[PDB]
Amino acid sequence: KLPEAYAIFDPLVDVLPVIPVLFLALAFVWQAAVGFR
Amino acid sequence: IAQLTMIAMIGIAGPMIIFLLAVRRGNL
Amino acid sequence: RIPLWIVATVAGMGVIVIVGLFFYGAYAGLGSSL
Amino acid sequence: DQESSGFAWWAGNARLINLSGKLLGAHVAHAGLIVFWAGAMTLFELAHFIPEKPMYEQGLILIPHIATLGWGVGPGGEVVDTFPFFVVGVVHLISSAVLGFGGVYHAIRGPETLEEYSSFFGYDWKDKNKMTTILGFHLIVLGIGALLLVAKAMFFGGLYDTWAPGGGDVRVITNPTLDPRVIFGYLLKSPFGGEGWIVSVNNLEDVVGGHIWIGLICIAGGIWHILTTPFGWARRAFIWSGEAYLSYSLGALSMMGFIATCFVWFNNTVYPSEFYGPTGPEASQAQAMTFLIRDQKLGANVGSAQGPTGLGKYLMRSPTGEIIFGGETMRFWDFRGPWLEPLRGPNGLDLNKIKNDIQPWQERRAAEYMTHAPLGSLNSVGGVATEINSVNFVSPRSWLATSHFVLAFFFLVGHLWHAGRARAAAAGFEKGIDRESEPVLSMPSLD
Amino acid sequence: GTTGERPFSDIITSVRYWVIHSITIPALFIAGWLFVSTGLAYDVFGTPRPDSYYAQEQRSIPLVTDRFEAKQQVETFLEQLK
Amino acid sequence: SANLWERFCNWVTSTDNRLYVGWFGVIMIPTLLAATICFVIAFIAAPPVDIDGIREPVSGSLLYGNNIITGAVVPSSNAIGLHFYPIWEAASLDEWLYNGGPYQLIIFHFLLGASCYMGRQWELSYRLGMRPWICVAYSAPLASAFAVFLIYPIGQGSFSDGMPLGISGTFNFMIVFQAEHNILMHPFHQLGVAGVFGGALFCAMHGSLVTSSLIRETTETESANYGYKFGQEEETYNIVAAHGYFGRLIFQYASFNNSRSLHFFLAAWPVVGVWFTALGISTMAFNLNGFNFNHSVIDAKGNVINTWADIINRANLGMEVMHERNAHNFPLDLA
Amino acid sequence: GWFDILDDWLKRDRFVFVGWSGILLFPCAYLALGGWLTGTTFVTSWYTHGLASSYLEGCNFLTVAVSTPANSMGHSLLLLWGPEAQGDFTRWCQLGGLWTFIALHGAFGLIGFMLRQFEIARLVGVRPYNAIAFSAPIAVFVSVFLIYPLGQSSWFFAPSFGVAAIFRFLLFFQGFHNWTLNPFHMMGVAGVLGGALLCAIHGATVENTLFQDGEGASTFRAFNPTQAEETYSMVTANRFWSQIFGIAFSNKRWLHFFMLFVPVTGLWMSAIGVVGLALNLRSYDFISQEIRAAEDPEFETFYTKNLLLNEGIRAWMAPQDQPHENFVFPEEVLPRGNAL
Amino acid sequence: MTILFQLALAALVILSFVMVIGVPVAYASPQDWDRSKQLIFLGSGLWIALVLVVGVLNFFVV
Amino acid sequence: METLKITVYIVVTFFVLLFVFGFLSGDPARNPKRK
Ligand code: CLA
Ligand code: CLA
Ligand code: CLA
Ligand code: CLA
Ligand code: CLA
Ligand code: CLA
Ligand SMILES: CC1=C(/C=C/C(C)=C/C=C/C(C)=C/C=C/C=C(C)/C=C/C=C(C)/C=C/C2=C(C)CCCC2(C)C)C(C)(C)CCC1
Ligand SMILES: CC1=C(/C=C/C(C)=C/C=C/C(C)=C/C=C/C=C(C)/C=C/C=C(C)/C=C/C2=C(C)CCCC2(C)C)C(C)(C)CCC1
Ligand SMILES: CC1=C(\C=C/C(C)=C/C=C/C(C)=C/C=C/C=C(C)/C=C/C=C(C)/C=C/C2=C(C)CCCC2(C)C)C(C)(C)CCC1
Ligand SMILES: [Ca+2]
Ligand SMILES: [Cl-]
Ligand SMILES: [Fe+2]
Repeated sequence: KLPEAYAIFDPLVDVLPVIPVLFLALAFVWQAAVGFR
Repeated sequence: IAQLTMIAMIGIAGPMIIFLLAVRRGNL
Repeated sequence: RIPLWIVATVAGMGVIVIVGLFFYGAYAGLGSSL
Repeated sequence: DQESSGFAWWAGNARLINLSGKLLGAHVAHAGLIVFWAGAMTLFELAHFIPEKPMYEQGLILIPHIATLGWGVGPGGEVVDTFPFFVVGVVHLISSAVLGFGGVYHAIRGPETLEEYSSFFGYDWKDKNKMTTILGFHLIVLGIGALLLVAKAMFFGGLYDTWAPGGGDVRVITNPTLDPRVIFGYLLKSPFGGEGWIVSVNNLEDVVGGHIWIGLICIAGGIWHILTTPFGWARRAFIWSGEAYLSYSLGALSMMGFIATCFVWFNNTVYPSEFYGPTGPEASQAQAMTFLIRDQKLGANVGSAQGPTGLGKYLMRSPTGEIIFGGETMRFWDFRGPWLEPLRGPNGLDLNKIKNDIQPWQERRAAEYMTHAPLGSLNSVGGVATEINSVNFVSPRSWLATSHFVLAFFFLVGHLWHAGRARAAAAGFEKGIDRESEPVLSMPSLD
Repeated sequence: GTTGERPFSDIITSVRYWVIHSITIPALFIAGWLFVSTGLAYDVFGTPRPDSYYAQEQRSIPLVTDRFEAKQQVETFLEQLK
Repeated sequence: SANLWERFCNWVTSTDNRLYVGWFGVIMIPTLLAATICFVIAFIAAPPVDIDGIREPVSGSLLYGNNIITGAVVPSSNAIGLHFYPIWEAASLDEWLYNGGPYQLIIFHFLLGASCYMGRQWELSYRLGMRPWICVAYSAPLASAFAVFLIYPIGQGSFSDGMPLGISGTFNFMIVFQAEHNILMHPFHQLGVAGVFGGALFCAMHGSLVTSSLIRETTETESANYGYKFGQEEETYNIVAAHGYFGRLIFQYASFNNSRSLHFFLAAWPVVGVWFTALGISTMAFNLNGFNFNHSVIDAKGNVINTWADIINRANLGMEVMHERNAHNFPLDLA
Repeated sequence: GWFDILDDWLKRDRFVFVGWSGILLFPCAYLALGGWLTGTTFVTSWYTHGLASSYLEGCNFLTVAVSTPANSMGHSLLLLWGPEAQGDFTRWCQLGGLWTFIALHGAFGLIGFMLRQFEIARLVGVRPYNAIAFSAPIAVFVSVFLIYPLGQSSWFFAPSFGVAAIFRFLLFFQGFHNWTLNPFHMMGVAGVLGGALLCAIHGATVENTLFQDGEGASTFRAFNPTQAEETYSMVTANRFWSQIFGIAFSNKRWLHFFMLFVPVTGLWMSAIGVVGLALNLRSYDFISQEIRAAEDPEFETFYTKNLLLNEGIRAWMAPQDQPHENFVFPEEVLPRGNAL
Repeated sequence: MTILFQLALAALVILSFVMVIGVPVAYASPQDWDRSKQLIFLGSGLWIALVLVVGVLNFFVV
Repeated sequence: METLKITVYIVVTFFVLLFVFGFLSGDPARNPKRK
């Protein structure tokens, strides 16, 4: 497991891996906002 | 127990960094 | 007037949440195996 | 600056083909995504990692990669110190911020083009000199990297050797095979059953040794390209465009994706069954072992035992005469593994060693690997498609093999797509046939 | 290229819509939720509760074996605390 | 002679050939001819093959008691596995035919040629100044042949587990596959039928709509097809009348009005769908099988409440339990 | 006249065209879809098949279904107010009343829909080749969900409305009918598979033989919605396939009719095969083959192999697939190979 | 030291959160990034230090 | 039998050589316009 100290951040690290996917999604948010040029 | 609090913030963060740009109008 | 791109992105996430709720239920509800 | 009057939205990134500056931001921001994943995932794996439990039973694919390099493991793949795992994870995750910074910067702040803000970094796709030079740069960077592995193996600690004399353990390689006849021989090896081409590597000496050759060869070619230009044939054969160069690298990755798929599925050495699961053949071999071991203890003479077909219940012959395991496992008689080898003789499986040299650690090893075959469902239910829910498991060898085949294939499609476009873009009809000068209308009727 | 109906784009964007639907849409959601959570759904469709597939000891299935006296037969299946 | 080799290259590349022998053709034509000839002779006259390597020869040729439906070319022996088995690797042809020699010769030559066939579908398009990507559409059926003839055997460790070259033999491959992998319960397969069903659907869709909105240029007692001449300037059908109808069938915005967006969709859907189904076989070649919902829903006590997924499992066991009768000696089928 | 005023209103060009057909279509179509989505989440199949079939019980999108009625029901229409349910709704659900509900309503919905095709075509003034085509899906639904069980013992052996529940219908037909060996089915797949080829190949052909009518790379905008010239080179398309395949189209009017013919004809052939399976008149065996296999224990074909698979399918599935039979098959009577 | 570690580590998180949102809108809207070139620099500089703090401070907690 | 192997190998070499030296012979040139 995570080193005794960082254990507080255990829940945080549980979500981090998925973040890259969001970037792929974000790019679509942007294009929608700029009215798909 | 409920790290859904995390996702929530980092999730709305994405659209925020472009929403603020729709407010300050520029460079989209 | 509410900007369309906001309507979709909010309704978009709103869909990912409920459907994601479904996938969680696959490991907890009656649809489990435990 | 760039909008609909360049490309469509769904082809947006193609608007950056001639925007060196912004096109660098992409690559720097992208490279951050790769470092981010590697980092954040390692920490995710460690956070779930259970020391007194097999790695392959925990859905790990990065921590076993670190383990192979001799880090945090010991005798028999026993996990000693989880700190190196934590380090490799956090360091990456940090570096992702540094790269991500530059990426974002160059994409929305910095010069939209490079040619003027610096002639050294600015480039022209048709500039065969700049292209071969930038290529030369990366050919060195990769070259040093190949040597970074050699260093870790020979000096900074070693690697996990499953073939360890005293049994699987981290070993310092201090005798790399440098014989070219041996090294480059692998390249001349068949890709079929038995002769396994590159995947047939079975000792760290060759691995470390081969990396020495590659490392030097790569840098050597790196320097060559800095101080040269494409020849004559080299220019009259290829297409020189931003897309064309992409296509060439796309098929390259596709080919490497297929090779990697077969590596994680077949190879035992650079993919230890202690960290990953047992390989496909290894598992089927283990079952024959297991029940040969059982039944023999019940007083059965395995050597002369006759199966339903009259072929040999436990032991039979390979097409070239070697004594092998019986049953459907006759297809995996090409398997070699630390646990099984001490039973092998000069003609294959020795009936005498089988009869009284079977060791307890081998029996339970066979049992382990037998009960952990790379068989599973998408929802991760270990076993045959007809198994019952209970054992939540899918061999890491299965995850990796499948994922990288899908990627390798689609990249071959991406290759074809981008190579076909480049040929038409160059010649100049990638946007339709000229209504006026329609080529076909100028050719004789074959009818 | 147009008909009488008010262009969706305008309606989904109008503040008036959301002032309405911020009430209506969740309302239906909560209603459907209660429909299940109050166990009413179980009775509306005669769907067995997790503790209502068999009797305690019985391991046989309440298969309906004749059409005309099926309803009566079904009721009899509920009798054995099933 | 302007230069023999220069002329040769000009002839090969020539777009004035009845059939475009390309540079890919130089490899395709011979390989496809060996495959076909060997196939035809085998399917008719080849002797029984010990497919499972258990000395249990399976006859699949016409002359040996088969008909078109049952007849097939039997995969190489399981004793051979993934080993390369050319004719010059056998003591005799008798031996070569017994261990399923022809099979490898065919599949290898076909897959090679069928790949160059894709390569040629680019070349000719290049020589004629038209856009590529037609070959990209053909990559989907080819990727399936690859998955069924090469990828799955590699994954499973033997060419004997590759799909046989025959009708009924193809049925065996499927039935068994379902047993060992539960393919019907796999997303990639489901995407495949979606592409295949939708394909046939859209093929009929497009077909009908177009043929139904044809401009009148024919007599009442004259074929409506003659109202079109090869090499027309203008269109032969009213696409605006087509869109007007289909737009009213469902609703306007759910209807195509752009022929280019139409034909792209017509091409994209099945190709993409089949691509996944090909990836499905290639994925389940490494035993990453379909969803396993066996004994999922259970009651409050713990009794197992069956679903259709369980009824599927019973059918699957029966396949599993009966297939390759005498080939298994041990409890688990890990091969 | 009120009729022509009623007509006027119906045939008015709206967002969603109603029409006379709509009076039949929309009510049934909605009830069919609604009935499924209802049963899918709420109604069980415990008292009818001894199965869980709804989200409420724990099934997922794949395993959910609206299962057929009991075999006891026979071919009963299972009306809500019929002798079985006796007006009761809860009982009606438990007796699989929703199945005949979905089936019959959906049946009329398919009638209304083709009528819509006919009605709309007439108004717009276009040829009804869209209605002719839609006959293939009708034949299939009619043959499989109605005619087939009408030949069997009851509605019970009809395909249940659901993902997995359809998969068993496939495995069943293999095991019991040897459906893959049927000539009519083979023509079926040939049409679907061949139809999915035509779809692909034609689309790809057109997109890659296009003329340049714009200055952008994304050639989609560069299309003229108002006819005029052909958007793609038919002549180039012709010479291409003529050199790579040897054969090629040269009459857009025939090419498109061909795209109608192939998949529609296939579906119709597959329908006929199913109509024969209703009377169990299957294409199960080859007599010449069986006679040799009996006398000669060394004669083996891939055909013989498959039949053994069927025997296994029938034996191991029948008990839980046909509860009404009260099947009891001892372990020793179960056909099994070695080890497995 | 322990709390001091949790302070630095947690603060490093909130700063990054602020930085990750900050830098984008900074470079984007050209209303400045010259007054924000001051802000960004201080955030970037501080960030590195924080990482080095948590770095050395780690071998003291775990 | 050892002969057949040789024959085949020679044959395959021929076509493979024809293929490599083929695209090498300035293939991009061979096309309607720009070359
Ligand atoms: C090194 C890899 C690489 C690179 C750098 C490029 C670069 C490029 N490609 Mg490309 N391509 C690649 C691999 C690559 N490709 C592969 C492997 C394929 C085969 C599938 C393709 C197929 C392809 C096509 C068909 C096209 C391009 C195009 C382009 C250009 C415009 C970019 C674009 O359309 O972005 C836009 C990006 C998107 C619209 C995103 C697509 C999203 C994908 C399809 C979904 C991925 C699924 C994901 C894993 C699931 C996430 C779950 C989700 C819920 C979050 C650009 C030069 C276009 C062009 O102009 O050609 C020159 C074009 O038409 N490429
Ligand atoms: C790997 C993913 C990736 C990357 C790196 C890029 C990169 C780029 N794209 Mg792009 N794109 C992508 C995927 C990607 N794309 C996909 C999948 C699609 C299809 C939907 C597109 C469609 C697309 C179009 C249509 C266009 C681009 C353009 C561009 C370029 C200019 C970006 C821009 O307009 O800034 C605008 C920036 C903003 C509106 C603000 C966004 C916020 C920033 C960028 C993200 C912040 C990251 C993180 C949260 C902050 C970390 C801070 C921390 C380090 C401190 C840039 C090089 C444009 C181009 O050609 O350049 C001229 C263009 O027109 N893209
Ligand atoms: C590609 C490399 C790769 C490989 C081999 C793995 C392998 C693994 N991951 Mg992993 N992962 C990856 C990339 C990868 N991951 C990435 C990029 C992310 C970031 C989002 C993650 C995030 C992640 C998390 C958060 C977790 C894992 C876990 C796991 C393990 C369990 C696998 C599982 O249950 O997944 C099953 C997943 C699926 C069945 C989804 C398949 C999705 C496919 C690819 C979609 C294809 C559709 C297609 C794209 C549609 C496009 C078509 C359209 C354009 C028309 C396994 C060892 C788990 C673990 O370690 O627990 C043991 C876990 O909790 N991974
Ligand atoms: C793919 C990598 C890459 C490349 C090719 C460039 C290229 C460029 N950057 Mg840049 N940058 C990058 C990554 C990269 N950057 C990253 C990751 C960041 C985030 C920290 C930045 C942040 C950044 C800023 C803030 C600025 C630039 C600028 C520039 C341009 C001027 C050159 C310069 O500043 O160098 C000058 C420095 C050197 C020549 C020497 C640097 C050597 C470093 C200290 C050592 C690197 C070690 C390396 C990792 C290992 C290699 C050794 C190995 C071979 C053994 C140039 C086009 C400037 C610009 O836009 O001007 C036009 C500018 O103001 N960059
Ligand atoms: C990945 C890194 C990389 C890349 C992209 C390039 C790219 C290039 N190199 Mg190169 N090179 C590299 C690394 C690299 N080099 C290294 C490390 C060295 C040192 C050994 C060299 C030494 C080198 C020399 C000496 C020359 C080049 C040349 C060239 C150019 C033409 C290549 C060509 O036409 O090949 C096309 C290849 C063929 C037509 C032959 C095909 C036959 C192949 C080899 C066998 C079949 C492959 C098979 C499918 C794979 C199976 C594996 C096999 C072992 C069985 C091109 C720009 C040439 C040039 O223009 O000089 C500037 C040149 O003369 N390179
Ligand atoms: C017009 C659309 C339409 C059509 C064609 C149908 C058709 C059908 N529905 Mg249905 N339904 C509809 C709309 C429709 N529904 C709507 C909108 C609802 C929601 C309220 C329902 C709710 C519903 C339920 C709840 C049930 C059906 C059922 C049925 C089926 C049997 C009903 C029956 O016996 O008909 C009877 C036919 C008639 C009454 C027509 C009579 C017309 C004549 C001209 C009038 C004569 C009356 C006069 C008094 C006779 C004098 C003679 C004298 C000797 C007494 C049948 C397939 C049942 C079913 O599916 O069973 C499985 C069932 O249980 N429907
Ligand atoms: C916090 C934190 C962190 C992280 C950071 C990051 C990296 C972030 C990112 C973030 C992000 C990056 C986010 C994003 C998001 C996105 C999203 C969320 C999206 C969505 C989308 C949608 C919803 C869509 C929609 C749509 C549709 C559906 C249709 C079409 C149209 C549109 C497109 C509109 C760190 C590490 C420092 C540490 C810890 C803390
Ligand atoms: C029965 C009956 C009836 C009827 C009723 C009705 C009609 C109902 C309806 C109902 C309904 C009408 C329902 C609905 C539902 C729906 C749903 C439930 C949906 C869901 C969806 C989803 C979930 C989605 C998903 C997805 C997709 C698919 C796409 C992709 C993405 C996503 C994920 C989003 C009556 C009374 C008459 C009479 C008696 C009998
Ligand atoms: C261009 C562009 C784009 C892209 C972008 C990108 C790709 C970005 C990237 C970004 C990135 C690449 C970022 C990164 C970040 C990272 C970070 C920010 C880091 C953090 C770290 C930390 C925070 C530390 C520490 C720790 C540990 C050691 C353990 C405990 C926990 C924690 C995590 C705290 C898009 C598509 C959107 C759109 C268009 C434009
Ligand atoms: Ca945790
Ligand atoms: Cl079989
Ligand atoms: Fe067409």
